[PDB]
Amino acid sequence: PFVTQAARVITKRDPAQSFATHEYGKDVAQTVLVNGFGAFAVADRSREA
Amino acid sequence: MDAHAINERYVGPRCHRLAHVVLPRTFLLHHAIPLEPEIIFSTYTRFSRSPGSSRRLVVCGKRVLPSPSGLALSLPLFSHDGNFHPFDISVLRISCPGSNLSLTVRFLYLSLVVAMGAPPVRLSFNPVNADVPATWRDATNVYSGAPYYVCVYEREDDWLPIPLSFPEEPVPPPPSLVFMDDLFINTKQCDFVDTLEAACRTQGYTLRQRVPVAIPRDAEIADAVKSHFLEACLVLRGLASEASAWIRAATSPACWMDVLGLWESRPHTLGLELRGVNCGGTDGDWLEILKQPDVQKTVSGSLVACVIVTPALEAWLVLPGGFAIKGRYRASKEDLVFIRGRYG
Repeated sequence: PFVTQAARVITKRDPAQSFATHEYGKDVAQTVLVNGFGAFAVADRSREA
Repeated sequence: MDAHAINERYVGPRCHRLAHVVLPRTFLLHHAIPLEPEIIFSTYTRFSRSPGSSRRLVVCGKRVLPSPSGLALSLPLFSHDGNFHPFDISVLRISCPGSNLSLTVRFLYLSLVVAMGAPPVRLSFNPVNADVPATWRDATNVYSGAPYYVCVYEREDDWLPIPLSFPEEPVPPPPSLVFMDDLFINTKQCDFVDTLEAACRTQGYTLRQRVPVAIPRDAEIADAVKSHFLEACLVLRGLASEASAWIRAATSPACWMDVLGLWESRPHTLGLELRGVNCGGTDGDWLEILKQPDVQKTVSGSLVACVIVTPALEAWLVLPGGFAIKGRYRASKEDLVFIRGRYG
């Protein structure tokens, strides 16, 4: 794949929770890092690599 | 889907053709339309190459609960002398009766006209019905880039397409005739800033106090207030909006105020009315300005400049620190007929 892209997912809330002050407060979001991965701390001996 | 068939009996005859339009949520999230049943819609169209105004009409709109889903409306189309114009904006104005909410939604006819293209005596009884089927045809708004649906209901009709009368030479380019409003207001704003920069040259590139507000003693603060004037000149030039303060002052029959969001930390609120304050320029009248809750935070706080416009089209740029510069919007008599027709 190409360079890892960030696609943000904005969905409507569940109809139990559809009450808010402003209009964007009915929608709650999430970021999905596409084609990347999660990782621990890299060793300091190969930080240059 | 009831609001289409209601409008054909009450808005329907008062027009020439209707533009049945259903707005999806992707359009509603962009223009931020909070769907309550209290909403009163109002529609009017802005003509081109003619004296531009049509009358205002109230159109009923209902939420459609689920094949699309969203707000359902009906837009009026006006045919002066037997034909449509292609570059002719239909403006939808959305407002609540009680609260502070005014939204302008703008449509173009070529996105709509193309989208329509494929013994006791008897008393009649004709109720409103959703019996007529719908044909869903796609579209995109030119101004925002959010898709909206158009219904085509079944009824010298099939023989002819919908009449259009394209403009004639010499003609400005249609990227400049579509945005007739945003190139008119932008040149008025760019000529407003040039009065402010000319007012510094006559004073010797200075900023004089007008509002008595004490300043804490630091040299970096005196450099910071100068940075609020240059940032406000990047904003007033870049701003070209339909509902600015001086436009409400030109179509007023009272000082008209709009604060600004400097360095993009705030969204702009435009057209705030100063009720009961007469901007005469005397030192008695600035105290009535200081009783406003906005002007206290534009001066004591930071990152917000403020523009106060008189009904004589003379305007001051209030900076934090109490500094102010008198400027003037220049509107000719030919320009006021252009503004009071389309906007007011």
